[PDB]
Amino acid sequence: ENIEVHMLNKGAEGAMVFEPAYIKANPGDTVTFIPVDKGHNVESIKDMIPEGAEKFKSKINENYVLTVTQPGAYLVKCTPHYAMGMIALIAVGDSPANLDQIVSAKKPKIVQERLEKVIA
Ligand SMILES: [Co+2]
Repeated sequence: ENIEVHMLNKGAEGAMVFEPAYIKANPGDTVTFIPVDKGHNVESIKDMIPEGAEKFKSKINENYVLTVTQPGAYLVKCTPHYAMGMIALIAVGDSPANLDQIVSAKKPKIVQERLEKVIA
């Protein structure tokens, strides 16, 4: 199945957001990232995707379709706005093995706050 995500300058959680910022998926699903506002992209964060998953980075302002294969958690960022909190968490399958690791990993404060919200 397909899950659509909007990339926005402003949304419910404040400035520079993915909506939704929590995406539940299964292997073989697609996540479609739509640049509703300009100035955004999607990029996998180093050491915060499952072992065996391929790294990815879209171009600024492109519609990007991600196919997810490996189970686990994926933290993705908008490259220009990572420091402003623009992230999403994709959970593929049940009980992602690397979720606690991602929560503990070094990242900007605003990112950590937003991440803890989405998990909660
Ligand atoms: Co952005």
